[PDB]
Amino acid sequence: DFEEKMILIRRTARMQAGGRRFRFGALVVVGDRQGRVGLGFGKAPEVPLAVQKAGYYARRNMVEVPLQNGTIPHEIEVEFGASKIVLKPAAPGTGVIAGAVPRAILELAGVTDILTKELGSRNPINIAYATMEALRQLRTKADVERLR
Amino acid sequence: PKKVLTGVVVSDKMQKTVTVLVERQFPHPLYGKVIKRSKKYLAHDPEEKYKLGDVVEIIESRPISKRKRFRVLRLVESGRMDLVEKYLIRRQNYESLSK
Amino acid sequence: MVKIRLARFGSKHNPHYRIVVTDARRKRDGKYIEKIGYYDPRKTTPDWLKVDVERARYWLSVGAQPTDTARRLLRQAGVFRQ
Amino acid sequence: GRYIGPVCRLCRREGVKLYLKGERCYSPKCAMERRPYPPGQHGQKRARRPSDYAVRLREKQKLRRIYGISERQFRNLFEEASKKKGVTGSVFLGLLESRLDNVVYRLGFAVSRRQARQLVRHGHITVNGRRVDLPSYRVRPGDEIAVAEKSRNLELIRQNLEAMKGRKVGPWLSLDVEGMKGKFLRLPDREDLALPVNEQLVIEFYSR
Amino acid sequence: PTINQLVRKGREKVRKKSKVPALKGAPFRRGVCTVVRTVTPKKPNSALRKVAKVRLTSGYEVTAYIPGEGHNLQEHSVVLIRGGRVKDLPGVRYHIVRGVYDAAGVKDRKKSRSKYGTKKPK
Amino acid sequence: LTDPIADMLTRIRNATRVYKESTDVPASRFKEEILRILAREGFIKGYERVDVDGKPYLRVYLKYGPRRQGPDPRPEQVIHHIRRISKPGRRVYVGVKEIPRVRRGLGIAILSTSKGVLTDREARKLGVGGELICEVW
RNA sequence: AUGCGCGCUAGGUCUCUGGGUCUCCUGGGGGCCGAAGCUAACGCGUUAAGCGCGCCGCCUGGGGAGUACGGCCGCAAGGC
RNA sequence: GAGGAAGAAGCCCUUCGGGGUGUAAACUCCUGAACCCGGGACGAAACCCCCGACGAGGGGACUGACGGUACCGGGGUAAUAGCGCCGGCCAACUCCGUGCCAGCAGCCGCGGUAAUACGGAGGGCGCGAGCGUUACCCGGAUUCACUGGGCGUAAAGGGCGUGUAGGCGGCCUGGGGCGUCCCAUGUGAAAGACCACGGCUCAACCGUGGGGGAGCGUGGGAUACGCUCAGGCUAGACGG
RNA sequence: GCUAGUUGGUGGGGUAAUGGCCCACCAAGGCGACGACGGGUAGCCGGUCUGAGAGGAUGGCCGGCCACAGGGGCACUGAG
Ligand code: SF4
Repeated sequence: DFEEKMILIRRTARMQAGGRRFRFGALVVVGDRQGRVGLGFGKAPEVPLAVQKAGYYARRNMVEVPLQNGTIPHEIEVEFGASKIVLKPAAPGTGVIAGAVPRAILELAGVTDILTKELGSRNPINIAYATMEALRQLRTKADVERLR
Repeated sequence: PKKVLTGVVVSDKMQKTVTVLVERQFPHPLYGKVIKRSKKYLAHDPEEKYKLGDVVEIIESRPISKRKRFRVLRLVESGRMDLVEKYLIRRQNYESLSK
Repeated sequence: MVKIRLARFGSKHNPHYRIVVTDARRKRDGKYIEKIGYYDPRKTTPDWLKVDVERARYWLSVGAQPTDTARRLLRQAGVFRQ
Repeated sequence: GRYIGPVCRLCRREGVKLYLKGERCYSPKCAMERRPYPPGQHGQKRARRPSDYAVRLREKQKLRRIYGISERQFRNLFEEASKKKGVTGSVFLGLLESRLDNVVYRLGFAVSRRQARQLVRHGHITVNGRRVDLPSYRVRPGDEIAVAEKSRNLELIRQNLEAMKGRKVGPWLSLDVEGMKGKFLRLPDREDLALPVNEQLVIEFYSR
Repeated sequence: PTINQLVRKGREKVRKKSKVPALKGAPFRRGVCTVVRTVTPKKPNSALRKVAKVRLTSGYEVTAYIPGEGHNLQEHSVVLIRGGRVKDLPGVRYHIVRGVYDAAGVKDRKKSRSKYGTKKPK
Repeated sequence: LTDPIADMLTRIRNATRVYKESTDVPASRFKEEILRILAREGFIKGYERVDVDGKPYLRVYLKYGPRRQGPDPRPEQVIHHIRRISKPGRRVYVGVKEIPRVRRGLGIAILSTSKGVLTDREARKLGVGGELICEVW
C-alpha cells in the first residue's frame, strides 16, 4: 500500500453569470516511508472527489528518495518560482524540523531526521513542488561516484 | 617590540618633522573585503633630511611633541611623489565638497 | 605586600577557598595573581587541600606574605618541611 | 507540583490505557475498558482530524503524563538530554527512566509511579544505603536500591513483593524480593522500553 | 549591492518607533482621569466605547481604554494604564488596568478574573 | 574583463547546460591546474592545450550523464553546480578549521594554497588553508 | 519604464552599413520569432530580463510627501 | 497512595433514551507535610604557649553569629490550588443571557435574535504555587539579504557623457614575501560557556581538572592566489 | 569645514618621567568625505539574552578598568 496525507485543501472560485461557482483543490501526498513519495494535487467539484482524485495523481507521481539512516545524503536548496526551500541532513537524534507541508512530505518518504527551511514565498503548493523537486535531485555517494 | 611602520613622506613643512602617510590593508570585519585605510604620522626628522615623496620606516618612540611619537627608523625609497600626488589629490578634492 | 591568602568561592554555607598569591590591597575576591591551591574547609572531599609546594616556595622566595590561616595550610601542605 | 486529580481520564483523554493505578490499570474497571474515549461533555462525539501540533502535543502530554513530572522538569531534562550526544530520544528516555521513583516503580516496589513518589517522598527507600527522598532523583547505573529496613516491615511493600514473587523486571535492572532490594544495572534502552510513544514526535514538540 | 558599496555605505539597520510613547518606557504609568466619556468606534464596528483621557505622571495627557462592563471612573481618578491600542478605536493606544487605584474590578465577573481586577468569590 | 577564472567557470557552466561536447578558454597556467583538478576529480572528460589564432586555449572536454527516459531525455549534468567563491570583489581565505564540507563530500571545494591549487579533501589531508576558489558538484 | 564594461550560451528571419573568394562567408548596427535558461506572470531571450565577473546609482509598506525644515542653486518660476 | 459504580448526589446537556462531570467522590485500608519530643553538628585550626632552637618539626589548650540551625532518632495528623484559554493562528465546545447594545480583540475580526469570537454555567485544554497582562531585546524578519534580497511593470537604474578619488583588473617569467596560509609560541585573567568527575540526600548551587577560545605579539616556513618590483607577449586598449 | 598653544621648532618652567603639560620666541603649520569639528546618545569590558550560525540587543548582580563623592575650582601632606 501507501500512506497518504491531505496536506492542503483549498476552495477556488470562478465568477460568472449568476455568481461564483466553487471548485476544490487538494494537495495530497502519498508515500511508503521508504523513500517513495507521491505529490498528488487533484482538484474537483468536491472534497472527497478531489482528495480521491488527488491521491490518484500522487500514486502515479511517485518518486523514490535515497534515504540514509533516516536522513538525506546532503543538504539541498530548490528555487521553485518564488518558493526557495532548504533541506539539510541531520544526526539520527535530530528529527524532522520543517513547516507542516514539507514535514508532511518527508514524514512519508521515511525521512525522520532532517533540517529544513522555507525561504521566499511559502505558498504551500509551491513549497510542495520545490520539496518534491528537491527530493528528485538527491543523490547517493555511489550515484555520483558512478557518474565520475 | 617598538612598533615599526613604513609610509611615504607626505609633508615636511614643519621643522624637523615630516608627515608620513601610512597605508595599511586589512579585511573588512564583516564584509570580508580587504580594504586600504591610510594614515598620517608626524615622525621626528631630527636632521630634516628625509624629503617629500620618500618611502621610510618610522618607529614608536617616546613622545617628542603633542602630535609626534615616531621617528624615521630609516629610508626605504625615494622619488615616490606619485603616492604623494594621490594624497595631494585627496586633500585637494576636499575643496569640491563644500556648501 | 604581595600576599598569599584564601579567597572565598563556593556559596552560602559552602566555603571554598583558593590559596592564591595576590597583591594585598586587592579585594579578597578580586583579581588574584596565581591560584596556587584550593581548600575545602569543610573537608567534604578526600583531597580537600591541594596546594603546589613549589610555587608558594617560589612566591615565598620572592617575597610572599601568607596569612596565618594560609600559612597554616602551606605547612599543612608541608611546603616548609625542609 | 505533581498532578493530583483524577487519573483514569488522562488515558481516556489520551485514548490509550496508560497504567496509572496498578490494579484498576488491569481491572475490567479500567476506565479505558468501560469508556475508551475522551472525558467531558463532548467525549463520545466524532473525533476531528488532529493537527500536527495537536498530535505532537498529545505525544508530549502522553509521555509526560506517564511520569507525572512537571512540564518544567520534563522540559529541563530535555535540554540536558538535548545537550548530550547521541540519539536525543533514547538519551532523553533513560533520564526519564533514571528518575528515582521511576526506577522504583520499574523495579516493581510500587504498583504505580504516583505511589512510588510517596515511598520516595516519605523516605521509605535508601539509595545505596543513603535514604534518599528526592522523587526526581537520578539513579545511576550499578546502584543499589532497597526498602528501608524500617520500611521493610511495611506490608504494602510486602504486597508489592507479593506481586513480584514471580513477576520479572526490565533488562537494565536486577531485583531481590526477599532482600527488598534492587540494582539499576544500565541505562534502559529505547527497545527495552515499552512506552506507547513516538518520542520522535515529542522531540519535534520542542523543536518549534 | 556591491561589496564596495556595503563597505562605502553598509546596511542601514532600522530602529522601531515605540508604539506606547506615554509609558516612556516603563511597563505601567499612573495617571489621573480627566475626561471619562464614551466614543463610537470607527467602521465597521458600532458601539459606545468607554474611553477616558488621562494625564500621565510622565506629563502626557492621553486617552486610554476602559475595559470591562461599567466603571466607577470619573474625572480626577488616579489610574494606572498599560497596554496597546484598541484597533477599532482611533488612536486610543493605552488601556486602564481594572484593579488599580480607582479601577474597581468588574463586579459579577467570573471568567478571566485576573484580568479586570476581580477577587475570587468566597 | 575582470576575472578569467569565473569566466572559465561560467564558460563551463554555459557549455554544460547546452550540452556541448567541449569548450575552449584562453589558457593560463593557473586555470590549467583547475582543469587538471576536475579531470582528476572525474568532473570532466579531460582537457588539452590548443591554440586558436595564435592564442593558446583549452579544449575542456565535458562529461555528461546518460540520456534519461521520460519527457526530458537530456542526460543529467555531471557538474550540477559551479560557483567561484573568492571573487575579485571579495577575496576569500580559509583556515584549516573552516575549509567547508561542501555538499557533505559529494561536492568539492577547490582552493589555492601556498602548496598550490588543491581540493578541500587535500587541504585537510595536508592541514593547510588558502584562498578558496569555488565549490563544485 | 531595462546604468556601464567585458565573456559565454541553438537558431530562423527581415533590415541598414562595410569586406571578401559573392551560392556564401566575414563584420558593425537596427527589428521580428524563438533553444536553453530566466521569469510571479506578462515576457526576455547573442540588441537577455540567461549564465558570470568588476564598478556605480538606487529600494526597504501606503499615505502623509517629493511635502516640512534646513542648506545649495536660481532673477523668477522653482530645482537639488 | 491503593481499592473503590456500568457510575451515589449535585450540577450541566439532552434526541428524554441517556450522557458528562467520574474512581471524581463518599467509602476502606496505607503512609506520614506538618507538627511533638529528644539529640544535634561540619564549618576550627589556627593565631597563642611549651619543646625543639625564636627554624624544620612535635605537643597543649582557646574560641561559632549563623544555631540548638541543618541534620538524626522516636512519635505523629490526610493535611492548600490556582491561573489563563477554548473560531483560526492554537489545545480545548455545548447550553443559557444579550441581540452592532453590552462587550472582546494581537491579526483576521466577532456582536444587528438561536454568538463554539461578548457575559454566566457545564465541559474541556495548557501550566501549575503559580498562572496572565503590560514594558523592552532577540527570533520568526532571507523584512538591511556578509552568510543571505533586490531594481522592465510590484520600491528601486541616476537624464546623459566625461572623468576625480576610490574600487577592480590580461598572459608569461622571475624577485620580495606584504596580505595569505601554516607551524611553534606568549597572550588570550578570574568567574561565565563546554566537557569530565565530585560535594551539597538530587537539582538549582558549588568545587576540581581538561579543553578550548576569535584577536593580537613573537620567531620560522611556503609562494598558489592577490600585492610589489623587474623583464618580456599580444588576445584587451590605443594608434597608423 | 575645523584648528592660532592651534602644528612644529628652539630655549625654558613643571613632572617619578616624555610631552604644548605650561611659558617666551621663531615658522605656518596640523585636522577632515578613510567623515574633521558640531549635535545627540553612553560608563567600558569578561560577559548576558537572543540566534542555526552569522549576527542583533545588552553591560542589572559578579570580576577588571574609568569617572564621580551636594555642584565647581584648588592645592597640602603623602610612596601613593
Ligand atoms: S489504566 Fe485503568 S487505572 Fe491506569 S489509568 Fe487507564 S484507567 Fe486509570
